Amino acid sequence: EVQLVQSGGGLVQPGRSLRLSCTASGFTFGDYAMSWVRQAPGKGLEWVGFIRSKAYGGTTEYAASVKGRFTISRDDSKSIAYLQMNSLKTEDTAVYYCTRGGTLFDYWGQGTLVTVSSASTKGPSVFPLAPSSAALGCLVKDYFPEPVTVSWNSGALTSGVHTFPAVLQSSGLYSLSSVVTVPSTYICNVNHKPSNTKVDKKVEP
Amino acid sequence: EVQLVQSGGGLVQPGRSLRLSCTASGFTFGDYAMSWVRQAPGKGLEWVGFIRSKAYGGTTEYAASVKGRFTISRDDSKSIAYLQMNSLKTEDTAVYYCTRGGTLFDYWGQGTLVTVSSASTKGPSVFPLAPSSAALGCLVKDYFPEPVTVSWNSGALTSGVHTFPAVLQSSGLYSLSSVVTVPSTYICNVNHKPSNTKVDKKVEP
Amino acid sequence: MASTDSEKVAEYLRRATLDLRAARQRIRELEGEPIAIVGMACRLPGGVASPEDLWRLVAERVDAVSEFPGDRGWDLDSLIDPDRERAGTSYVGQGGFLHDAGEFDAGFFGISPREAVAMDPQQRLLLETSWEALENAGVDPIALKGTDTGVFSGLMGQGYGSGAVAPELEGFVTTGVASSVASGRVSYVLGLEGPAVTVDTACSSSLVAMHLAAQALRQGECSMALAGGVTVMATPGSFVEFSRQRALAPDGRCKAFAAAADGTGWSEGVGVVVLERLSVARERGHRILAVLRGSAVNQDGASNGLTAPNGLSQQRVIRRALAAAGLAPSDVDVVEAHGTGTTLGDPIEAQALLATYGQERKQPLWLGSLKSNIGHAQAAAGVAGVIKMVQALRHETLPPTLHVDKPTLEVDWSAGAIELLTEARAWPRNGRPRRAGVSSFGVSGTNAHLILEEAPAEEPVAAPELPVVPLVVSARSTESLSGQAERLASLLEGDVSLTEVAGALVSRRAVLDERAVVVAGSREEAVTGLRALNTAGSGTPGKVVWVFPGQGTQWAGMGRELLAESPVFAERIAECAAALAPWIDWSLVDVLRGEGDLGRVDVLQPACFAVMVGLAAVWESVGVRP
Amino acid sequence: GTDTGVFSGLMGQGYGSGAVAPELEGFVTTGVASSVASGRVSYVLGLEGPAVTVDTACSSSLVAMHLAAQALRQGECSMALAGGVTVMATPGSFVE
Amino acid sequence: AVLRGSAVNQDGASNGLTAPNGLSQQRVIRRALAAAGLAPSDVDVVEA
Amino acid sequence: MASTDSEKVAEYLRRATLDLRAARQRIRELEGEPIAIVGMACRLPGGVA
Amino acid sequence: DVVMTQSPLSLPVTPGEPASISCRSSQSLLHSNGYNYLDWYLQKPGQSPQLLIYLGSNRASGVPDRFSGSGSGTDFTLKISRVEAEDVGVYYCMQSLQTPRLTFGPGTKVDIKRTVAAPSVFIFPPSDEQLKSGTASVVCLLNNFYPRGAKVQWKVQSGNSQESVTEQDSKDSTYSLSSTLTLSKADYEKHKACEVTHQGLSSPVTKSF
Amino acid sequence: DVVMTQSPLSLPVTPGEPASISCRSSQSLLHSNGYNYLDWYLQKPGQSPQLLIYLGSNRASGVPDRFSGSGSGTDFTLKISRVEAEDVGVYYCMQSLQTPRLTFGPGTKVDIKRTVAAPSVFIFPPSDEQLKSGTASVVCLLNNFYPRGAKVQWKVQSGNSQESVTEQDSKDSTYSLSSTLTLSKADYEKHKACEVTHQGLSSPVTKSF
Repeated sequence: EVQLVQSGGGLVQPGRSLRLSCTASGFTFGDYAMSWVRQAPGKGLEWVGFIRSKAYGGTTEYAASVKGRFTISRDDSKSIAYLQMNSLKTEDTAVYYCTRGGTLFDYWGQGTLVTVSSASTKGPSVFPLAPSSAALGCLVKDYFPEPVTVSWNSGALTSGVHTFPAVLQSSGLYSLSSVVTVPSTYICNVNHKPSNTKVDKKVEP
Repeated sequence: EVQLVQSGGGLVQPGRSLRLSCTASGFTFGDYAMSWVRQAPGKGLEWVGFIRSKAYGGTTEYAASVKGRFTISRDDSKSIAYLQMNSLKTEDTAVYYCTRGGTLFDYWGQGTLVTVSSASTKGPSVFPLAPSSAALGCLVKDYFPEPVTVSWNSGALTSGVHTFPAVLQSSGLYSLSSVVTVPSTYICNVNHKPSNTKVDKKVEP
Repeated sequence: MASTDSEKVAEYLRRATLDLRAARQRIRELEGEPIAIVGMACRLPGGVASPEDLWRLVAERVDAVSEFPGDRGWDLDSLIDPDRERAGTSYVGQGGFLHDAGEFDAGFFGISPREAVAMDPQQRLLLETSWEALENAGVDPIALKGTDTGVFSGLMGQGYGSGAVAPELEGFVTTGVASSVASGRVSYVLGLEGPAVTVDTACSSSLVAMHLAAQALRQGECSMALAGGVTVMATPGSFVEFSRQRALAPDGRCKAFAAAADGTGWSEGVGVVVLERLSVARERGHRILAVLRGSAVNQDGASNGLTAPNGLSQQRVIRRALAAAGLAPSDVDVVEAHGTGTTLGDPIEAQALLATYGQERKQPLWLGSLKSNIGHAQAAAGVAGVIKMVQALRHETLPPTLHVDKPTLEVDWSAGAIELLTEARAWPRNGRPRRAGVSSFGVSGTNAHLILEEAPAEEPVAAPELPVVPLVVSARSTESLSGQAERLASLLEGDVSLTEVAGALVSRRAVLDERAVVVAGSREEAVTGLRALNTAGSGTPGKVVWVFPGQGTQWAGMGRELLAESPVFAERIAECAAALAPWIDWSLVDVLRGEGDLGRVDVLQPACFAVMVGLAAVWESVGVRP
Repeated sequence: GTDTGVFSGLMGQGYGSGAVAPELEGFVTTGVASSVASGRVSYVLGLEGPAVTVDTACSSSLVAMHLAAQALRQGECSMALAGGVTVMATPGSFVE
Repeated sequence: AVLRGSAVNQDGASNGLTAPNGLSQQRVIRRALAAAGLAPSDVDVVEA
Repeated sequence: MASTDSEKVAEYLRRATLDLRAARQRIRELEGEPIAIVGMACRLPGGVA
Repeated sequence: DVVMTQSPLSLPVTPGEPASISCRSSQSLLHSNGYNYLDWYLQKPGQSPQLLIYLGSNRASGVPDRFSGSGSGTDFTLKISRVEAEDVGVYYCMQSLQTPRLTFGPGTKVDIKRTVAAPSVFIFPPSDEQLKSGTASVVCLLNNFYPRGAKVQWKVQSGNSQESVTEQDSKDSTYSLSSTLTLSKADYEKHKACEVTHQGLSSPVTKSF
Repeated sequence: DVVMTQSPLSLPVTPGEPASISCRSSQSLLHSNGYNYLDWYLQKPGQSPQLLIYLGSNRASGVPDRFSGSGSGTDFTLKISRVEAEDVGVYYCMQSLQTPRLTFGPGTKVDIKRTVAAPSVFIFPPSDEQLKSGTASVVCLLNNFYPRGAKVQWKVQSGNSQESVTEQDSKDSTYSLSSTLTLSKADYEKHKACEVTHQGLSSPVTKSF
């Protein structure tokens, strides 16, 4: 049955290299071509590269914007496709997919998230934003890297919660503003596993 | 529904010319390549030539043994293909078929019969064929052209009837024989359309 | 800008073939997918209460023709008459009967006895057999509620309770005599939501129902389906009516295809089977008893009478069934003939079988008839026969046929490679598949034919025996609990794996109110405890409180056994010791293993705390919470 | 001689269920049998397609038609007849 | 005229033995409409 | 030899789509074909015949 | 000579009804051999992309049969007979005549049809602990506004703001926004309002600090 | 350089049982793209040829599903699960790696299978009224024999003999052969014995006037 698995992700610092691997099974890998595509967070999709099959020369083609830095290799004996990330920048943080076929993108993998950021780990800072008038929230900031679990009343408070997704800022650290709308007992629990920091705060007049 | 019709065949005196036409309906004739295939009587089937489509320039190819006399053309105004028979001889006597597709002959027409001869109509010569002791019958020789209708006892006698298929002679006449096998009122009625000849024959020891 | 196509056309249009060949496969799978049988249940005259009982009865060539029942209220003396032509009499006194027809469990289904009295026996038998068949398949009936499974049943009216009705019993007479209620009651008590149809097609009803069920499974209407038939006589009117026709043998025994056949004999019974699509059965992890390949059904048509048969119709239906199943006439090895035992039907059936099956055969085929052992079961006949064939596939043995001396001389037995079956034969696996055919022709004219095939081969999985295992049994009443315990004790007296039966009992069975558990380490101790079991409790749950005691419950070497057999307790103890490691100068695990001193109280109090925490954790593991 | 099918929906009503005159015997069973309702039609007309009688209370006829349609898709028959019939013989339905 | 689709199902567990359930009727209507391959806004008359 | 392979591939694998689309139409019509009514008869109370 | 293809940006859809999406082009994609070069791709939220239709009017396996495609020349159309809940996502009409393909384009969004609603604009004062940190991150929130397209601008600003939008509610089907203007507290102390525009707003409502 | 293909010359078979016919090549037909170039064509007696299998494996529409094909490299096989009476005819296996194709090859003919039968050798005297004209046609009739391949010779002689073989008989499935030897009257009366060799007959048979 046609299947393929991606691996080789993680978090890397700018400057050095990395590799991504894709292992295929269930079909004759020596015939189809393989391509790599990338999706930026909160954006669309754009083609990265592809490699032709043996019967057509086994050449390669890479995107013009990032040409001259990436290399794609194939192992027909083990049926594995390798992509060599070289000299990564902050813009390369995205989710990468491997796809069978050169022109017709037939089958897609499960994807792999790669994050490039020179910032180091840091515990989260929770500032409770108090109402000045039917909503209340806890602005968490300066936690690195993702993710952070924020809950209201340790899950007791469920309805009216609008957990706005975290957004990267110009400072390079992550921040989010989780609030709950309740008209007219209020604790927010913040857990950051990378920093192993657990902090509970309150929002009261 | 893909329909092919053929026309332009018949009997032609040696040394003359002829035209054969094939009309297509139910599909886009302007996107295919036509081919011509002939089959000698009582033999195998041979390739004649083919013509491409407008997309690839509409070039034509012919066999070596039939080069210099035959031309194939197509008319996309009403989707009709023409073949120009030239210098028809006795050896070129064969049934002709027009096929759709260059290499994949996925549809074949009903075919047309082409006869080349230098003889005229002539009544059959019917003779008895008496046994010496179980079989017997009547022999019909030297009739032209096809066909001849031989019946036994005006259709009364049917069991054991063996009307052997006719074969063209070296002089341009057809010879055949009917043999019924009844051990120990045996009328062989022979009729010829092209000469309007009626012959009645009886056989006895 | 038109030359960049050579590679792209190939890449594009490889996918065309690869994708659109799957549709061609799917049309074939939707037209002719095989059906799997995952459970059967039945009861027949002669004390049969399970398919194993039927196989045991058949294997030892024992008939079950008995005397007339006396508890149904019939008038035996006036009805029975050796004289053939006295008005309102029958010249036979034998047959097959279910002497336990009236027995029923009203309390189990939440039905008052007054309702049960007015209920027709067929409804009760169908309910009991359906529950038994569902239990056999290893599917929990309670969890089956709310799905889209369907039921198909074959029965005919019998005029039960046609006399005067007292007002006390009045109230459920109309709902207990109707025919649609036969499936309605099952769909009600089980809470199903699939189609429910009852079909009456004379003596060939049951198979027809099965046929219909198969079609539904192919259409996607339902995922599960169960089909069956039932027949029990309430009045002897049929006996008298067919006695006036001189169609019943005086002995009451149906000598199928024998040279001395002179009549037939009526019987009763009920059978139910559960059907599944093969792929779904593989996905859900059930076990396959047999595979139904194809079937066909047609009508006798214009014949020499309303009841007379026709050979050409039977030949046509056989050819249609073989074509639908996608097989050849030389592939089957045994056919279960109708074998009614009449002086006319048997020669025609034999001639038809000679015409269709007895051609170009490299090896002669065999035939038999269960009716020689039991009789004519009417609407429940064919299903019964099917069950027999299934057992023949599982035990790899051809059953013999009874009451045969010489083949009937009305037919030419040399016209084909077909011969009777008078002795048991071996039917082992030999690489090539084994297949069987089942036939049934009704009085009205309809005919049916079914093709059965052996289940696909599977490999076994070895398992290690656990040291100590529990055995839990639940039921709805105390007497039912006692019966369950006795049956389990009887089963365990054989050579079976304790772990196997424990896992099957805990996974492939429902849960009810009355409960009883035992703990076992060996088969003998298990059966001894099960027989000695006399205590059970139908308590009502409340609220749970976890009382934590004080002190005085300590001894060195507490958890050395628990750390050696319980993984969760061991991991919790190790994690607690690692947590407490920095501020201690010992090893708590070794302390509880038997390498600790009670004098060190700084080890004593944390030991009690840790054992209490681990005991709470293992309680959480089993699924109970405070 | 063709392969047209019949499907009909009906329920028993106990016509002539009481005592029977002696000269009328030998005909009550085929007279009141449910399967005979379609079997007799198929035998008189000489058809050879499947003959089925169903009973699902007040929604029988529609159900029958549905079955026929499914059979028509499976190629088991060329044409089919479907319908229903009710004739009360006793007032038992009214009193109940 | 022509047929478009059909659907048959059982009421199942209801208030009583003969009591009906609206949800089963909704399900059978939806199944028949899906089998026909249409939308509820296409039909314009029904016999209850 | 094999230089004119584009035409061969195109005309070879056009037939695959052309016929297997008909196969797809066949399965659709097998599972969803309409059924026509050609004749009716009824007898209902009120003199209806 | 690069062909450009455009489609309607967003089209709300009610379940149980057919839906249609058009795709035009700046140049006819028909080739000499007689094949249109177009593909349709579907991307479900939190899922990998998927192939729907290739060569104009061919449907791949696995895809439910309710999808279909048609068209020729420069215009093509995807049609679905009945829409279910699972058909929410993004749709892309991508050509293949010219290679390589740099990007998949903006695509088209699909959501559940709902009535127009207005937000209750709120603005919250910064926490004094954040003042101790030494920054001025002022937040204003909008709750339960439909449809998309709300815009927020700052006037006590560009290059010093960031916004967050939640995903469509399973039941309410509305949207909420949280706009934060980021600056240094030193700038805040010198000068002591997020203008909001939406089609659900009759008038532009602005809340000051 | 010119590839060549071969197959069994004939394969008699009765209905009810499956049959298989192989086709072997002199070279590997597999291409770099991963395809075989094999086609199968059937010609019924007196009808235009039709296509059954292309590319080796997949089957064209309209053809009954009982046909199947498989194989790869240099060996391919066609299988029929249920041989039927109407399946008689001529089968051709073709390659398409080298173009153009000149001939279809000898092919393989299929006929119904029955018991071996010896022809009834008969010789008849020519009619008198035919002799008066100046002609004489002598026939060595072979009746009710199976299978084909019955060889005949004239002794008393070739160069003026034409052989006609009837089609397979409807009922007994046998054949009849007529070798008509034509001569002038003078030559016929110049001499005052048709040898038959067929697998149906056990020994050579000579029959003279």
